[PDB]
Amino acid sequence: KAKCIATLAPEPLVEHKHRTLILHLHPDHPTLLTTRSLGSDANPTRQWIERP
Amino acid sequence: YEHTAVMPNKVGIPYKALVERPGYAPVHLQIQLVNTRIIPSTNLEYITCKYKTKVPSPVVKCCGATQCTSKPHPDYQCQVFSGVYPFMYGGAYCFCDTENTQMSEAYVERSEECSIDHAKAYKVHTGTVQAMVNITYGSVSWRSADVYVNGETPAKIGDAKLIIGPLSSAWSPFDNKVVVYGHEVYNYDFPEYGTGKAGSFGDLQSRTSTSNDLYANTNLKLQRPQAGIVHTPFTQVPSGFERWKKDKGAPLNDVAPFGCSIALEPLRAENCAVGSIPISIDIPDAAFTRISETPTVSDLECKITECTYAFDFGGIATVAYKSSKAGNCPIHSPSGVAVIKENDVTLAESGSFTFHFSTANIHPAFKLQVCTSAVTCKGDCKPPKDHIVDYAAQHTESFTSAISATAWSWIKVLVGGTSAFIVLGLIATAVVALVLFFHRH
Ligand SMILES: *[C@@H]1O[C@H](CO)[C@@H](O)[C@H](O)[C@H]1NC(C)=O
Repeated sequence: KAKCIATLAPEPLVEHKHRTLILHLHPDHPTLLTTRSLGSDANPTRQWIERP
Repeated sequence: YEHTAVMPNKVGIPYKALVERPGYAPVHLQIQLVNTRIIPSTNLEYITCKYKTKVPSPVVKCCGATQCTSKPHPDYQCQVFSGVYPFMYGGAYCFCDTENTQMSEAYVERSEECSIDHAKAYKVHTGTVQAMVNITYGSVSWRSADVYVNGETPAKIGDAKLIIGPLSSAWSPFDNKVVVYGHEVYNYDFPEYGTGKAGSFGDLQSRTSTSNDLYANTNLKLQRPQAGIVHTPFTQVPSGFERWKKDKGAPLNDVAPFGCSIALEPLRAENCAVGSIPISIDIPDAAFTRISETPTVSDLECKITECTYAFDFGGIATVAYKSSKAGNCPIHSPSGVAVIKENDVTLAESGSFTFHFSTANIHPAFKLQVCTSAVTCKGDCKPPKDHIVDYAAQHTESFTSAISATAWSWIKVLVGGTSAFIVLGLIATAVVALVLFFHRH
Protein backbone atom coordinates (compact mmCIF):
# COMPACT_ATOMS: atom_id res chain seq x y z
CA LYS A 1 0.00 0.00 0.00
CA ALA A 2 1.30 3.42 -1.04
CA LYS A 3 0.12 7.00 -1.54
CA CYS A 4 -0.39 8.02 -5.18
CA ILE A 5 -1.11 11.50 -6.53
CA ALA A 6 -4.43 11.49 -8.41
CA THR A 7 -5.50 14.27 -10.77
CA LEU A 8 -7.83 17.03 -9.56
CA ALA A 9 -10.40 18.11 -12.15
CA PRO A 10 -11.07 21.83 -12.73
CA GLU A 11 -13.53 23.52 -10.41
CA PRO A 12 -17.05 23.48 -11.95
CA LEU A 13 -19.01 26.62 -12.72
CA VAL A 14 -22.17 26.58 -10.59
CA GLU A 15 -25.35 28.46 -11.52
CA HIS A 16 -28.41 28.52 -9.26
CA LYS A 17 -32.08 28.45 -10.24
CA HIS A 18 -35.26 27.81 -8.28
CA ARG A 19 -34.83 24.31 -6.83
CA THR A 20 -32.23 23.60 -9.53
CA LEU A 21 -28.44 23.30 -9.54
CA ILE A 22 -26.76 23.85 -12.92
CA LEU A 23 -23.17 22.62 -13.21
CA HIS A 24 -20.88 23.38 -16.15
CA LEU A 25 -18.24 20.64 -16.17
CA HIS A 26 -15.01 21.05 -18.15
CA PRO A 27 -12.92 17.95 -17.37
CA ASP A 28 -9.40 17.22 -18.57
CA HIS A 29 -9.81 13.43 -18.39
CA PRO A 30 -12.87 11.18 -18.00
CA THR A 31 -14.16 12.37 -14.63
CA LEU A 32 -16.88 10.62 -12.63
CA LEU A 33 -19.79 12.78 -11.45
CA THR A 34 -22.11 11.34 -8.80
CA THR A 35 -25.01 12.92 -6.94
CA ARG A 36 -27.63 11.83 -4.43
CA SER A 37 -30.55 13.37 -2.61
CA LEU A 38 -30.27 13.72 1.17
CA GLY A 39 -33.89 12.63 1.67
CA SER A 40 -35.55 9.27 2.18
CA ASP A 41 -34.94 8.50 -1.52
CA ALA A 42 -31.30 8.92 -2.51
CA ASN A 43 -32.21 8.89 -6.24
CA PRO A 44 -28.49 8.43 -7.03
CA THR A 45 -26.91 9.54 -10.30
CA ARG A 46 -23.62 8.21 -11.70
CA GLN A 47 -22.07 9.23 -15.02
CA TRP A 48 -18.60 9.69 -16.48
CA ILE A 49 -18.02 13.15 -18.00
CA GLU A 50 -15.50 12.94 -20.84
CA ARG A 51 -16.10 16.30 -22.56
CA PRO A 52 -17.52 19.68 -21.52
CA TYR B 1 -32.94 18.18 38.06
CA GLU B 2 -33.89 15.81 35.23
CA HIS B 3 -34.98 17.48 31.98
CA THR B 4 -36.64 15.15 29.45
CA ALA B 5 -37.46 16.04 25.86
CA VAL B 6 -37.25 14.79 22.27
CA MET B 7 -34.72 16.21 19.82
CA PRO B 8 -34.55 15.57 16.06
CA ASN B 9 -31.85 13.26 14.71
CA LYS B 10 -29.95 16.10 13.06
CA VAL B 11 -26.18 16.70 13.08
CA GLY B 12 -24.90 20.27 13.32
CA ILE B 13 -28.31 21.68 14.31
CA PRO B 14 -28.30 22.38 18.08
CA TYR B 15 -31.28 21.56 20.27
CA LYS B 16 -32.16 24.41 22.64
CA ALA B 17 -34.47 24.33 25.65
CA LEU B 18 -35.05 26.01 29.01
CA VAL B 19 -34.73 23.79 32.07
CA GLU B 20 -37.46 25.14 34.36
CA ARG B 21 -36.98 23.90 37.92
CA PRO B 22 -39.80 25.07 40.24
CA GLY B 23 -38.50 27.82 42.50
CA TYR B 24 -35.38 28.51 40.42
CA ALA B 25 -34.72 30.74 37.43
CA PRO B 26 -34.71 28.92 34.07
CA VAL B 27 -31.38 27.41 33.05
CA HIS B 28 -30.73 27.46 29.31
CA LEU B 29 -29.72 24.06 27.94
CA GLN B 30 -28.25 23.44 24.49
CA ILE B 31 -27.57 19.92 23.17
CA GLN B 32 -25.87 19.44 19.80
CA LEU B 33 -24.91 16.16 18.17
CA VAL B 34 -21.42 16.17 16.71
CA ASN B 35 -21.93 12.86 14.90
CA THR B 36 -24.25 9.85 14.93
CA ARG B 37 -22.84 6.42 14.09
CA ILE B 38 -24.83 3.27 13.35
CA ILE B 39 -22.33 0.49 14.03
CA PRO B 40 -23.73 -2.89 12.91
CA SER B 41 -22.31 -6.24 13.97
CA THR B 42 -20.46 -7.98 11.13
CA ASN B 43 -19.11 -11.50 10.63
CA LEU B 44 -16.48 -12.03 7.94
CA GLU B 45 -17.75 -14.76 5.63
CA TYR B 46 -14.78 -15.04 3.25
CA ILE B 47 -12.14 -12.99 1.42
CA THR B 48 -12.08 -12.70 -2.38
CA CYS B 49 -9.10 -11.61 -4.46
CA LYS B 50 -7.31 -12.12 -7.77
CA TYR B 51 -6.04 -15.69 -8.17
CA LYS B 52 -2.56 -16.84 -9.22
CA THR B 53 -2.05 -19.95 -11.37
CA LYS B 54 0.93 -22.00 -10.14
CA VAL B 55 2.39 -24.36 -12.75
CA PRO B 56 5.17 -26.73 -11.56
CA SER B 57 7.81 -28.06 -13.93
CA PRO B 58 6.30 -30.69 -16.28
CA VAL B 59 7.47 -34.30 -15.98
CA VAL B 60 8.84 -35.31 -19.40
CA LYS B 61 9.00 -39.12 -19.58
CA CYS B 62 11.18 -40.22 -22.51
CA CYS B 63 10.60 -43.69 -23.98
CA GLY B 64 7.83 -44.44 -21.51
CA ALA B 65 4.70 -43.15 -19.83
CA THR B 66 3.57 -41.62 -16.54
CA GLN B 67 0.22 -41.34 -14.75
CA CYS B 68 -1.50 -38.39 -13.07
CA THR B 69 -2.58 -38.58 -9.43
CA SER B 70 -5.00 -36.43 -7.46
CA LYS B 71 -3.59 -33.86 -5.04
CA PRO B 72 -5.25 -31.56 -2.44
CA HIS B 73 -4.70 -28.38 -4.46
CA PRO B 74 -7.35 -25.80 -5.45
CA ASP B 75 -8.65 -26.44 -8.97
CA TYR B 76 -5.81 -28.91 -9.47
CA GLN B 77 -5.35 -30.09 -13.07
CA CYS B 78 -3.15 -32.94 -14.28
CA GLN B 79 -2.97 -34.43 -17.76
CA VAL B 80 -0.45 -36.68 -19.53
CA PHE B 81 0.26 -35.71 -23.15
CA SER B 82 1.68 -38.68 -25.08
CA GLY B 83 3.59 -38.51 -28.34
CA VAL B 84 5.66 -35.43 -27.48
CA TYR B 85 9.19 -34.91 -28.83
CA PRO B 86 10.45 -31.83 -26.99
CA PHE B 87 13.62 -29.96 -27.89
CA MET B 88 15.87 -27.98 -25.54
CA TYR B 89 18.78 -25.64 -26.14
CA GLY B 90 20.96 -28.76 -26.32
CA GLY B 91 18.87 -30.56 -28.94
CA ALA B 92 16.23 -33.27 -28.83
CA TYR B 93 15.41 -34.06 -25.21
CA CYS B 94 13.97 -37.55 -25.73
CA PHE B 95 15.26 -40.43 -27.85
CA CYS B 96 12.01 -42.15 -28.86
CA ASP B 97 9.99 -40.44 -31.58
CA THR B 98 6.51 -40.96 -30.06
CA GLU B 99 6.90 -43.18 -26.97
CA ASN B 100 7.27 -40.13 -24.69
CA THR B 101 4.88 -38.35 -22.34
CA GLN B 102 4.77 -34.88 -20.78
CA MET B 103 2.74 -34.59 -17.57
CA SER B 104 1.42 -31.05 -17.06
CA GLU B 105 0.29 -29.86 -13.62
CA ALA B 106 -1.35 -26.60 -12.56
CA TYR B 107 -3.23 -25.26 -9.54
CA VAL B 108 -4.68 -21.96 -8.29
CA GLU B 109 -3.14 -19.88 -5.47
CA ARG B 110 -3.78 -16.50 -3.89
CA SER B 111 -1.68 -13.83 -5.60
CA GLU B 112 0.73 -11.61 -3.66
CA GLU B 113 -1.72 -8.71 -4.09
CA CYS B 114 -4.34 -10.66 -2.12
CA SER B 115 -2.68 -9.45 1.10
CA ILE B 116 -3.61 -5.85 0.19
CA ASP B 117 -5.95 -5.93 -2.84
CA HIS B 118 -8.90 -8.08 -1.75
CA ALA B 119 -12.60 -7.72 -0.94
CA LYS B 120 -14.10 -8.81 2.39
CA ALA B 121 -17.58 -10.36 2.31
CA TYR B 122 -19.46 -9.70 5.56
CA LYS B 123 -22.73 -10.76 7.13
CA VAL B 124 -24.35 -7.72 8.76
CA HIS B 125 -26.62 -7.93 11.81
CA THR B 126 -28.15 -5.27 14.02
CA GLY B 127 -25.42 -3.84 16.23
CA THR B 128 -25.21 -0.65 18.28
CA VAL B 129 -25.74 3.08 17.77
CA GLN B 130 -23.34 5.64 19.22
CA ALA B 131 -23.10 9.42 19.05
CA MET B 132 -20.83 12.28 20.06
CA VAL B 133 -22.89 14.84 21.98
CA ASN B 134 -21.88 18.46 22.60
CA ILE B 135 -23.66 20.02 25.58
CA THR B 136 -23.58 23.43 27.24
CA TYR B 137 -25.87 24.73 29.97
CA GLY B 138 -26.09 27.88 32.05
CA SER B 139 -22.59 29.33 32.43
CA VAL B 140 -20.87 25.98 31.77
CA SER B 141 -18.83 25.92 28.57
CA TRP B 142 -19.33 23.29 25.88
CA ARG B 143 -18.46 19.75 26.97
CA SER B 144 -18.72 16.57 24.92
CA ALA B 145 -18.39 12.81 25.28
CA ASP B 146 -19.18 9.64 23.37
CA VAL B 147 -22.56 8.19 24.34
CA TYR B 148 -24.59 5.11 23.45
CA VAL B 149 -27.94 5.84 21.77
CA ASN B 150 -29.83 3.08 23.58
CA GLY B 151 -31.83 4.92 26.27
CA GLU B 152 -30.16 2.94 29.07
CA THR B 153 -26.44 3.70 29.39
CA PRO B 154 -25.96 7.09 31.11
CA ALA B 155 -23.08 9.40 30.24
CA LYS B 156 -21.34 11.98 32.42
CA ILE B 157 -20.81 15.19 30.43
CA GLY B 158 -19.50 18.12 32.47
CA ASP B 159 -21.02 16.94 35.78
CA ALA B 160 -24.32 16.38 33.92
CA LYS B 161 -25.69 12.86 33.47
CA LEU B 162 -27.06 12.38 29.94
CA ILE B 163 -29.24 9.47 28.79
CA ILE B 164 -29.91 9.45 25.04
CA GLY B 165 -32.98 7.47 24.02
CA PRO B 166 -32.97 5.00 21.14
CA LEU B 167 -33.56 6.31 17.65
CA SER B 168 -37.24 6.37 16.76
CA SER B 169 -36.34 4.69 13.44
CA ALA B 170 -34.52 1.35 13.30
CA TRP B 171 -33.49 2.03 9.69
CA SER B 172 -29.95 1.02 8.69
CA PRO B 173 -28.32 1.44 5.25
CA PHE B 174 -26.63 -1.99 5.29
CA ASP B 175 -28.37 -5.10 4.00
CA ASN B 176 -27.82 -8.55 5.50
CA LYS B 177 -24.84 -8.98 3.13
CA VAL B 178 -22.21 -6.37 2.25
CA VAL B 179 -18.86 -6.39 0.45
CA VAL B 180 -16.10 -4.10 1.71
CA TYR B 181 -13.37 -3.21 -0.80
CA GLY B 182 -10.85 -0.53 0.04
CA HIS B 183 -12.79 2.34 1.61
CA GLU B 184 -16.02 1.48 -0.25
CA VAL B 185 -18.95 -0.66 0.93
CA TYR B 186 -21.25 -2.43 -1.53
CA ASN B 187 -24.63 -4.01 -0.81
CA TYR B 188 -23.96 -7.25 -2.67
CA ASP B 189 -25.65 -10.63 -2.18
CA PHE B 190 -22.36 -12.44 -2.64
CA PRO B 191 -22.45 -16.21 -3.28
CA GLU B 192 -22.17 -18.58 -0.34
CA TYR B 193 -18.72 -20.00 0.31
CA GLY B 194 -17.99 -22.87 -2.08
CA THR B 195 -20.67 -21.65 -4.52
CA GLY B 196 -18.80 -18.92 -6.41
CA LYS B 197 -18.89 -19.38 -10.18
CA ALA B 198 -15.96 -19.17 -12.58
CA GLY B 199 -15.32 -15.65 -13.81
CA SER B 200 -17.67 -14.27 -11.15
CA PHE B 201 -17.06 -12.36 -7.93
CA GLY B 202 -16.75 -15.52 -5.83
CA ASP B 203 -14.56 -17.49 -8.25
CA LEU B 204 -11.86 -17.34 -5.53
CA GLN B 205 -13.03 -17.63 -1.92
CA SER B 206 -10.94 -17.92 1.25
CA ARG B 207 -12.24 -17.83 4.82
CA THR B 208 -9.36 -15.49 5.73
CA SER B 209 -6.43 -13.87 3.95
CA THR B 210 -4.02 -16.25 5.75
CA SER B 211 -5.98 -19.52 5.55
CA ASN B 212 -4.49 -22.74 4.19
CA ASP B 213 -7.73 -23.94 2.54
CA LEU B 214 -8.57 -22.04 -0.65
CA TYR B 215 -11.68 -22.45 -2.80
CA ALA B 216 -11.01 -21.89 -6.51
CA ASN B 217 -13.54 -22.39 -9.32
CA THR B 218 -12.00 -21.50 -12.68
CA ASN B 219 -12.16 -23.47 -15.93
CA LEU B 220 -8.44 -24.18 -15.61
CA LYS B 221 -7.74 -26.61 -18.46
CA LEU B 222 -4.34 -27.90 -19.55
CA GLN B 223 -3.67 -27.65 -23.29
CA ARG B 224 -1.30 -29.86 -25.26
CA PRO B 225 2.24 -28.39 -25.41
CA GLN B 226 3.25 -27.12 -28.84
CA ALA B 227 5.25 -29.53 -30.98
CA GLY B 228 8.84 -29.74 -29.75
CA ILE B 229 8.47 -27.18 -26.94
CA VAL B 230 8.77 -27.90 -23.21
CA HIS B 231 6.07 -25.71 -21.68
CA THR B 232 2.77 -26.06 -19.80
CA PRO B 233 0.07 -24.18 -21.72
CA PHE B 234 -3.32 -23.70 -20.10
CA THR B 235 -6.58 -21.81 -20.56
CA GLN B 236 -8.57 -20.28 -17.72
CA VAL B 237 -11.54 -17.97 -17.23
CA PRO B 238 -10.28 -14.41 -16.53
CA SER B 239 -10.36 -13.40 -12.87
CA GLY B 240 -13.88 -12.56 -11.73
CA PHE B 241 -12.42 -10.21 -9.12
CA GLU B 242 -10.74 -8.10 -11.81
CA ARG B 243 -14.04 -8.25 -13.72
CA TRP B 244 -15.96 -7.22 -10.58
CA LYS B 245 -13.60 -4.30 -9.92
CA LYS B 246 -14.60 -3.07 -13.39
CA ASP B 247 -18.36 -3.58 -12.86
CA LYS B 248 -18.60 -2.79 -9.13
CA GLY B 249 -21.10 -0.01 -9.80
CA ALA B 250 -22.06 2.69 -7.33
CA PRO B 251 -20.88 2.05 -3.75
CA LEU B 252 -23.10 2.38 -0.72
CA ASN B 253 -21.07 5.50 0.12
CA ASP B 254 -22.72 7.19 -2.89
CA VAL B 255 -26.27 5.77 -2.67
CA ALA B 256 -27.01 5.56 1.07
CA PRO B 257 -30.19 7.59 1.80
CA PHE B 258 -30.49 10.34 4.42
CA GLY B 259 -26.95 11.53 3.72
CA CYS B 260 -25.28 8.68 5.59
CA SER B 261 -21.47 8.69 5.56
CA ILE B 262 -19.95 5.21 5.49
CA ALA B 263 -16.79 4.46 7.48
CA LEU B 264 -14.93 1.16 7.80
CA GLU B 265 -13.02 1.20 11.13
CA PRO B 266 -15.41 -0.02 12.48
CA LEU B 267 -17.90 -0.45 9.61
CA ARG B 268 -20.58 2.15 10.27
CA ALA B 269 -23.02 4.64 8.75
CA GLU B 270 -22.53 8.16 10.11
CA ASN B 271 -24.88 11.14 10.38
CA CYS B 272 -28.03 9.41 9.11
CA ALA B 273 -30.84 11.96 9.60
CA VAL B 274 -33.53 9.40 10.47
CA GLY B 275 -36.30 9.95 13.03
CA SER B 276 -35.84 11.71 16.36
CA ILE B 277 -33.92 10.99 19.55
CA PRO B 278 -35.49 11.05 23.04
CA ILE B 279 -33.17 12.59 25.62
CA SER B 280 -32.93 12.91 29.40
CA ILE B 281 -30.32 15.08 31.14
CA ASP B 282 -29.92 15.55 34.90
CA ILE B 283 -28.61 19.10 35.40
CA PRO B 284 -26.57 19.70 38.59
CA ASP B 285 -28.51 21.38 41.38
CA ALA B 286 -25.70 23.96 41.66
CA ALA B 287 -26.56 25.34 38.20
CA PHE B 288 -29.90 26.76 39.42
CA THR B 289 -30.43 30.15 41.08
CA ARG B 290 -33.55 31.03 43.05
CA ILE B 291 -36.21 33.19 41.40
CA SER B 292 -35.80 36.01 43.93
CA GLU B 293 -32.06 36.14 43.17
CA THR B 294 -32.48 36.80 39.42
CA PRO B 295 -33.56 39.91 37.49
CA THR B 296 -37.27 40.61 37.03
CA VAL B 297 -38.20 41.62 33.47
CA SER B 298 -41.46 43.42 32.66
CA ASP B 299 -43.08 45.72 30.10
CA LEU B 300 -41.73 43.61 27.23
CA GLU B 301 -42.52 44.79 23.70
CA CYS B 302 -41.17 42.87 20.70
CA LYS B 303 -40.84 44.55 17.29
CA ILE B 304 -39.70 42.65 14.20
CA THR B 305 -37.44 45.08 12.34
CA GLU B 306 -36.48 42.78 9.45
CA CYS B 307 -37.39 39.26 8.41
CA THR B 308 -36.87 36.83 5.55
CA TYR B 309 -37.74 33.15 5.74
CA ALA B 310 -34.23 32.14 4.67
CA PHE B 311 -32.44 29.03 5.89
CA ASP B 312 -29.99 31.22 7.82
CA PHE B 313 -30.89 33.55 10.72
CA GLY B 314 -32.65 35.93 8.36
CA GLY B 315 -34.86 37.48 11.04
CA ILE B 316 -33.93 40.42 13.26
CA ALA B 317 -36.05 41.68 16.15
CA THR B 318 -35.76 44.39 18.80
CA VAL B 319 -37.30 43.94 22.26
CA ALA B 320 -37.87 46.89 24.58
CA TYR B 321 -37.91 46.09 28.28
CA LYS B 322 -37.89 47.38 31.84
CA SER B 323 -36.14 45.48 34.61
CA SER B 324 -34.17 45.61 37.86
CA LYS B 325 -30.92 44.11 39.15
CA ALA B 326 -29.26 44.50 35.75
CA GLY B 327 -27.75 41.21 34.65
CA ASN B 328 -27.80 38.27 32.28
CA CYS B 329 -31.17 36.69 31.41
CA PRO B 330 -31.78 33.69 29.10
CA ILE B 331 -33.77 34.06 25.88
CA HIS B 332 -35.78 31.22 24.35
CA SER B 333 -38.66 30.66 21.95
CA PRO B 334 -40.54 27.51 23.07
CA SER B 335 -42.51 27.10 19.84
CA GLY B 336 -41.09 25.86 16.54
CA VAL B 337 -42.21 29.01 14.73
CA ALA B 338 -38.80 30.67 15.19
CA VAL B 339 -35.32 29.53 16.23
CA ILE B 340 -33.43 32.16 18.24
CA LYS B 341 -29.74 32.65 17.50
CA GLU B 342 -28.79 34.20 20.84
CA ASN B 343 -29.01 32.13 24.02
CA ASP B 344 -28.95 34.97 26.56
CA VAL B 345 -28.80 38.75 26.79
CA THR B 346 -27.60 41.37 29.26
CA LEU B 347 -30.44 43.49 30.65
CA ALA B 348 -30.06 46.92 32.23
CA GLU B 349 -32.64 48.62 34.45
CA SER B 350 -34.27 49.81 31.22
CA GLY B 351 -33.63 49.90 27.50
CA SER B 352 -33.97 47.45 24.63
CA PHE B 353 -32.12 44.44 23.23
CA THR B 354 -32.00 42.74 19.84
CA PHE B 355 -31.92 39.09 18.81
CA HIS B 356 -31.79 37.16 15.55
CA PHE B 357 -34.02 34.25 14.57
CA SER B 358 -34.73 31.87 11.70
CA THR B 359 -38.31 31.17 10.63
CA ALA B 360 -40.07 29.40 7.77
CA ASN B 361 -43.39 31.18 8.34
CA ILE B 362 -44.44 34.00 6.03
CA HIS B 363 -46.24 35.65 8.98
CA PRO B 364 -44.35 34.37 12.03
CA ALA B 365 -46.09 34.60 15.39
CA PHE B 366 -44.02 33.17 18.23
CA LYS B 367 -43.58 33.49 21.98
CA LEU B 368 -40.23 34.71 23.30
CA GLN B 369 -39.29 33.80 26.87
CA VAL B 370 -37.03 36.27 28.67
CA CYS B 371 -36.11 34.26 31.78
CA THR B 372 -39.04 34.78 34.18
CA SER B 373 -41.11 36.64 31.53
CA ALA B 374 -42.29 36.23 27.95
CA VAL B 375 -43.41 38.36 24.99
CA THR B 376 -45.19 37.67 21.69
CA CYS B 377 -43.34 38.62 18.49
CA LYS B 378 -45.27 39.15 15.24
CA GLY B 379 -44.33 40.43 11.80
CA ASP B 380 -44.08 39.77 8.08
CA CYS B 381 -41.18 37.98 6.37
CA LYS B 382 -39.94 38.49 2.80
CA PRO B 383 -38.92 35.65 0.46
CA PRO B 384 -35.22 34.74 0.43
CA LYS B 385 -33.16 35.95 -2.51
CA ASP B 386 -30.76 32.99 -2.78
CA HIS B 387 -32.09 30.05 -4.80
CA ILE B 388 -29.47 27.58 -3.49
CA VAL B 389 -27.53 27.63 -0.22
CA ASP B 390 -24.65 25.54 1.12
CA TYR B 391 -26.10 25.10 4.63
CA ALA B 392 -29.07 23.23 6.08
CA ALA B 393 -32.21 24.98 7.28
CA GLN B 394 -32.19 25.99 10.95
CA HIS B 395 -35.99 26.25 11.13
CA THR B 396 -38.75 23.70 10.47
CA GLU B 397 -41.50 24.21 7.89
CA SER B 398 -45.08 23.39 8.91
CA PHE B 399 -48.12 22.66 6.76
CA THR B 400 -49.54 26.17 7.31
CA SER B 401 -46.17 27.96 7.33
CA ALA B 402 -46.51 29.10 3.70
CA ILE B 403 -50.15 30.23 3.91
CA SER B 404 -50.25 34.03 3.83
CA ALA B 405 -52.91 36.23 5.42
CA THR B 406 -54.26 36.87 1.91
CA ALA B 407 -54.52 33.14 1.22
CA TRP B 408 -56.38 32.67 4.51
CA SER B 409 -58.74 35.51 3.57
CA TRP B 410 -59.59 33.84 0.25
CA ILE B 411 -60.10 30.52 2.04
CA LYS B 412 -62.43 32.20 4.55
CA VAL B 413 -64.39 33.88 1.75
CA LEU B 414 -64.56 30.60 -0.18
CA VAL B 415 -65.79 28.52 2.76
CA GLY B 416 -68.01 31.25 4.21
CA GLY B 417 -69.70 32.03 0.90
CA THR B 418 -69.99 28.39 -0.14
CA SER B 419 -71.53 27.43 3.21
CA ALA B 420 -73.93 30.40 3.19
CA PHE B 421 -75.24 29.32 -0.22
CA ILE B 422 -76.22 25.88 1.08
CA VAL B 423 -77.39 27.25 4.44
CA LEU B 424 -79.64 29.83 2.78
CA GLY B 425 -81.11 27.20 0.47
CA LEU B 426 -81.90 24.90 3.39
CA ILE B 427 -83.48 27.70 5.44
CA ALA B 428 -85.68 28.71 2.49
CA THR B 429 -86.75 25.08 2.12
CA ALA B 430 -87.60 24.85 5.82
CA VAL B 431 -89.57 28.12 5.77
CA VAL B 432 -91.69 27.05 2.79
CA ALA B 433 -92.24 23.63 4.37
CA LEU B 434 -93.68 25.30 7.48
CA VAL B 435 -95.89 27.63 5.44
CA LEU B 436 -97.33 24.65 3.56
CA PHE B 437 -98.05 22.96 6.89
CA PHE B 438 -99.88 26.04 8.17
CA HIS B 439 -101.86 26.16 4.91
CA ARG B 440 -103.29 22.70 5.57
CA HIS B 441 -103.86 23.51 9.26
C1 LIG C 1 -18.97 22.12 20.91
O1 LIG C 1 -19.48 23.35 20.42
C2 LIG C 1 -18.58 24.47 20.62
C3 LIG C 1 -19.26 25.68 20.02
O2 LIG C 1 -20.02 25.33 18.87
C4 LIG C 1 -17.20 24.19 20.01
O3 LIG C 1 -16.30 25.21 20.42
C5 LIG C 1 -16.67 22.83 20.45
O4 LIG C 1 -15.47 22.52 19.75
C6 LIG C 1 -17.72 21.77 20.15
N1 LIG C 1 -17.23 20.45 20.52
C7 LIG C 1 -16.69 19.60 19.65
C8 LIG C 1 -16.24 18.28 20.21
O5 LIG C 1 -16.57 19.88 18.46
